[PDB]
Parts: sequence; structure tokens; C-alpha cells
Amino acid sequence: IKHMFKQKYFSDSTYKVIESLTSATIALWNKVKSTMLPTPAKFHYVFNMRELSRIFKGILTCKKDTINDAPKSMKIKPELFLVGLWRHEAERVLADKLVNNKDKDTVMGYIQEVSLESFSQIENEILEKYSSEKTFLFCDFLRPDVINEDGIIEEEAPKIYEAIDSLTELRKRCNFLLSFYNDRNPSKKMPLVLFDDALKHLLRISRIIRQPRSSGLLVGVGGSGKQSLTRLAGFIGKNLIQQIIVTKTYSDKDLKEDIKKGFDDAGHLGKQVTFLMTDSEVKKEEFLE
Amino acid sequence: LITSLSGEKDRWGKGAQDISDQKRKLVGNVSLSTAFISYCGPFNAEYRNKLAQQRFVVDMKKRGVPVTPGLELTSFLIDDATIGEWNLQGLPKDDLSIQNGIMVTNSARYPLFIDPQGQGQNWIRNKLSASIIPERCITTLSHPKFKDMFLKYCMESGLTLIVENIENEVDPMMDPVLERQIIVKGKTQFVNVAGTEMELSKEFKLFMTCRLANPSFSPELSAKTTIIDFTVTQSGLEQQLLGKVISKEQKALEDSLNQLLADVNQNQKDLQRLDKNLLERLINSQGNLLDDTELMDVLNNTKTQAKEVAAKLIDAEIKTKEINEKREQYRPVAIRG
Amino acid sequence: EALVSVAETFIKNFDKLDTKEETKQELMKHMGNVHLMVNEICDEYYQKMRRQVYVTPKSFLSYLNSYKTLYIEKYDELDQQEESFKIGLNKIQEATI
Ligand SMILES: Nc1ncnc2c1ncn2[C@@H]1O[C@H](COP(=O)(O)OP(=O)(O)O)[C@@H](O)[C@H]1O
Ligand SMILES: [Mg+2]
Repeated sequence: IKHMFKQKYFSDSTYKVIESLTSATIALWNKVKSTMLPTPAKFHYVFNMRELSRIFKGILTCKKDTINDAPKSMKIKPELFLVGLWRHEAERVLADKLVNNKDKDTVMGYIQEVSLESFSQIENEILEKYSSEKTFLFCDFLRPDVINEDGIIEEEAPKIYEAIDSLTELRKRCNFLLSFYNDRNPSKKMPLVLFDDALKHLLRISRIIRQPRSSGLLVGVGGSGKQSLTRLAGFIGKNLIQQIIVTKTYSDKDLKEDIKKGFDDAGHLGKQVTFLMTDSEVKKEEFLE
Repeated sequence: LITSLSGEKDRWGKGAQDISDQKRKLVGNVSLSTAFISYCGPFNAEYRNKLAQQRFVVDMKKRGVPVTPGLELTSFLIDDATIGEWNLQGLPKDDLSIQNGIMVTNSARYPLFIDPQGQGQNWIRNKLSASIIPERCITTLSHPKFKDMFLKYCMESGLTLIVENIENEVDPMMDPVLERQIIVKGKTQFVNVAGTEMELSKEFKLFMTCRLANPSFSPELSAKTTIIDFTVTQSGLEQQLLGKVISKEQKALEDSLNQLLADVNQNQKDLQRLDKNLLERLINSQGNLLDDTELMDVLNNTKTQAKEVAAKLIDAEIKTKEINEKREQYRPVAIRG
Repeated sequence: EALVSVAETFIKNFDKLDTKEETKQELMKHMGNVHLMVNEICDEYYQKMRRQVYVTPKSFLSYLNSYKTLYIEKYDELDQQEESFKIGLNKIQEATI
């Protein structure tokens, strides 16, 4: 964190919150790990040090310029925005695992408690702005710079990590991206409606596909919007979707070739590739291994 | 002519107002009932009443959705004749089983039956007797060549196969059929099953009979197929037995109503012809209304038919109070039985 | 809000549905509220009878489609009957005048 954000570029107040981030997340982590315990059900709940890795991975992907630009674009102090970023990234690692809505509300408390005590200087300005009800979400694709007149003629949108204030402003962008996806993939139509929770999930999936060396595991009862949102996120992400084709002839050998073509796309030539798996696509347990 | 025209005009205006009110009531009723069809199936008799008559009806009145206050489900969705038919098929007379029946006909999703004793199965066997064949239409979930012998043949032909001994867990190869996802080439409607495309006719039907008292079904399964609790219950049997006691005891009274109701439904249809006949013929006639005797006759004739219908419908309503008093008195027999 | 937001989009697709614009916004909320009340009864039904009934978002899409088809058929029958009644009433009124 000290190497990635330097003292020179940032204001004296902003860099006091940067130093606090590293001390903060640990205070939160300890409170979260001591209250949410692993059990037969909710077995994943257990928090490791990968979950501390991943929190930061989120914070360090959000660029220096975007934090200094916060007073212009987000109409808030840069020091405040930075805690806004932290809160989101802590949430996306710790809150997203949690299975029921009651266990989320408990953790949202521990994010708020900590924030207020770690960032004492901007406590009164944090407290009024940041709640579990109000939405301060982050994405890479926010920028509408992709006009898409006869394909992508006007360069591409710089994939920068920004904040969005309202879901309604987000919905217009995401709705346009969905309608465009149906135009580009005309064989496989994806009729879908993006409600408040569905938008959040799409950001959550588009975050996991974006970060380097990160895989996503989406757990839902089925028809919960898992597949549909993944193909959208992938399309918005401008990365290739690979889906296992299940036929009786197809076996463990053909999977290995389908994975091999994945590495042939990814490791070789340098294409971002998102391999997609469902319960349906796992014919046997050996494929999943 | 003035008196006849005034009466006819008043009846037509009342009918038009009733029709507009009925359309609003029908939208509310469909919202109350479709909810019943899709969701209430897997619940017992008590919980269907709780889930529809206590929850949804309360929700409607608060929201201000226009709905008919009584909205008897059985009456709205299906005709009284077709209920009569399901009784002959073997569908019991009790209130639950009628609804179970209704759900099978009206559901887009393939029905699934919970019945431990094939009462729901023995109804679906006696019905669809033309489309069902005894040999190579009924198989168990697990057969050596389930797919290629039974399933494949039944989709190709369009014959109604009935899955036997589902035993909670369903096979994943069947999933694409339950989904009704179809890759259409012309009108063949080829459906892939474990990778292999199979010609599905529109007339093909699937029925899935669970033979367990409490099966634990997966959400994916419960979403794919409408689940119907066909289980015989004490409160259910009571209403069958009460039906059988009323058919035996005070038979003459109950029969006279069943005769009257059948003759009333005729007289409604009969009146629908005469007032139609007038409309067709009052346009065709045109000028000199005062000397048009062949038309004039039916305008006076319609009023006698209308007056007759109106008198029977009052008497019908009286006989439904009569038989219901006897339904309360003979309740203790059934419930004991 | 999710279920209501899904119900909104389905009402706008529903062209043949004729009612008040105020009513449609009440229906929207009702459609969604229905799907919650079933999920609340499922949980009560597990405690009171030890029977598990699973409702999912897929079931909410299917119930809405079934309701739309039933409503369209009922509306078509009501509309044809109403049109015949209206033509008869107009002819009767002209004859009376
Ligand atoms: N947010 C949503 N908007 C529109 N449709 C949805 C949404 N979520 C689920 N669905 C519908 O439910 C079905 C579920 O499939 P999908 O969400 O793609 O994967 P999964 O079945 O794993 O949830 C889809 O066919 C889709 O039409
Ligand atoms: Mg799905």
C-alpha cells in the first residue's frame, strides 16, 4: 500500500486515511472472524488470510488519479471517497460470502463500527454518508466512452475503477449494455430485467472477472440469475466465454482438451478468458477435480 | 312494442354493466386464482385455504385490486359439467381433489403427484384413456433402456407416458424435457435428452407420480414441475363420505336440484338463442317494424323465456340453502365414518 | 423490490391487459407480495407439518406467465361476449328511437 500510493501525489489528510486502511481492515477482520463461526451449514464462512489479500487487491486496483478526482466526479472529499472504496471492498470479500440477510446486517455493523474508530478525523463526515441502506458501488465499465457506431471505432473505454452514487444512473448504463449484448449475440437471446439486487450482483461478478488471478463461485438455488449475469459481465468485461458442452461421447479426456483450448486462449496470445461451470456441466465429480 | 323494447333494452344495459364489472372482477379473480394454481398445489387442504382465502384475499382488498368478493375458485376456472366428468373418471367429490384436477389441466409445467395411494394416478389413468396404452407407455424412473424404449417412443408418437415410483430424487437426463427448452427446426420441435435430439409432438404429456407420504424435492425440481398433494386426508375423506351419504339419504331432494340445475343451464342457453335470433332478425327486417309480425312474436316470446329463467334461478338458490342445511345435519356421519 | 421490479416489466409487455394505470401499479406490488407470502407460508408449513415446499425465482416467472395466459383467454371470451351484447343494445336502441 505504501509503494502503490505515494506521499507526494496525495494530500496530507488523504494519506492519513491510506496509513489507517492497513490498521483498519485487521480490526474489522478480527471482529468478523470472532462472530461468524464455521458450522455444518454455512461451512465456507471461515475467514483465511486470502480474504485479507483480496480486500487489498480491490483497494489497490482503484487508481491514485480516481481518488484525487473524487471531489470533481463524486462531489465528496478525496479522504472520504477512500473510506467509501475500503467499505465497498471489505463488503465484497466478507459480506458477499454470508448466506442469509441477518448475518450480512451484523457484519455491516462491524464495517461501520471500525470505519468510525479507524478514521476518527473524518468520523462525523463518514457516519452521515455511509450506511448499509445507501449504495456507493464500484465498477470498471461505468464510463460510457464506448459509443459502438459500426463496432468499436472510437478507441475503447479506459477500464478504470470508479464509484457510482445512485443505482438509477447505473441502471441506464447496464440496460444499454444488456440491449447491446442481445444485438452482438443474436442466436442466444438473453431477456433479463436488472432490479436493484441484480445490478449489485452484476458488479460483484464483473469485479471477480476483472481482478487478476481471481476465480468466482456463485451459489444460488437455481434460476437465481447466476448464468445470465455471468455472460453479461464477461461481455461487458471484453473477455471470451468458454462453456463445457456435455454429450455422452464427451468424457474426462475432452474436458482436458476444452481446458487446454482455454490455456491456449489465455496463457498463449494473452486473451482474458472466463471458464463457466454449473451443476449441469459437472456430469461426473472427476471433471470438477 | 314499446313495453317489449324497454324490457329488452333494460336487460341489455344491465348485461353490459355486469360484463364490464365481470371483466374487472375476472382480472382480480385471475390474480387470486393463478396464484392458487402455481403455488398452492404442494400444500394440504387447511394451508391452501390459509395461503389463498386468508393471505391473498386480504392482500387484494388492501391494494385496491378489483376482485369479486366471494370468488369461488371451482366455479370461475372450470364449468360445472367438467367437474361432473372428473367424478365419473374417478377424481373424488371432495374440495381438495377438484382443485388438484383443475391444476393438472391449467398448469404450463408438467404435473407431479405426491399420492402414496394412487388416487391421483387412478384418475389420470381413467382420463386420457384414448392417448394412454397399457404396455410401453408406463415405466419406472430406473429402467435398462428407459430413454430409447419408452420416453423416445412417446415423444415421437405424442402418447401420454406416466412415470412410476419417482422416489424423491429425479434423474438429471429428464431435466431438458421438464424445462421445455426446444431447438425448433420447422415444426419437429427436436428436444436434446443427454445430448441426443428427440422429435417432440405438441400432444405429448408427462405425469410424474411420487408414492411417498413426505418426499423432500430439490428447489430446481420444484421449480421445473408443478407439485400436487393428491394424498387422501381425514378432512378430505369426510367430504367424499358426506357426498356419498347425501347421494343415499335425502336422495329425492338432491336429485330434483341436479335435474333443475341441468334444466336451468339449458334455459340460459335457450334464452341466449332467442335474444340472438331477435338481434340477427331485427337488422335483416329493416323497415315497417309495426307490421313485422314474425319479429314482434319473438320479442314477446323472449320475455316469457326470461321470466321463466328468473323464477327457476330464485328456486335454485332456495334448494342450495335446503341441501346445505342437510349437509350440516349429516356432517357428523361423514366425520365419524 | 426485486419481485415488484420483475412484475413491472411483465405488465408493460402485457399489451392486451386493459385496466387503470393506478390499478396496474397496485397489481405489480400484489404480484411480488404474493411470492413473499408463499415463502413465509413455506417456512411456517415446515415448522407446523414437517413438509418442505421450495419456491424459487423460476417459479415466480412461471406463475406470472400462467396468470398472463389465463387472463388473455378470459379477456378474449369476455370481449367477444361484450361486443355481441353492445351490438345488440345499439340495434335495440335504434329500433326503439
Ligand atoms: N435478474 C434477472 N432478470 C431477468 N431474468 C432472470 C433474472 N434472474 C433469473 N432470471 C431468469 O431465471 C432463469 C435462471 O437462469 P440463469 O439466471 O441464467 O442461471 P441459473 O438458472 O443458474 O440462475 C433465466 O432463464 C432467466 O430468464
Ligand atoms: Mg435458472
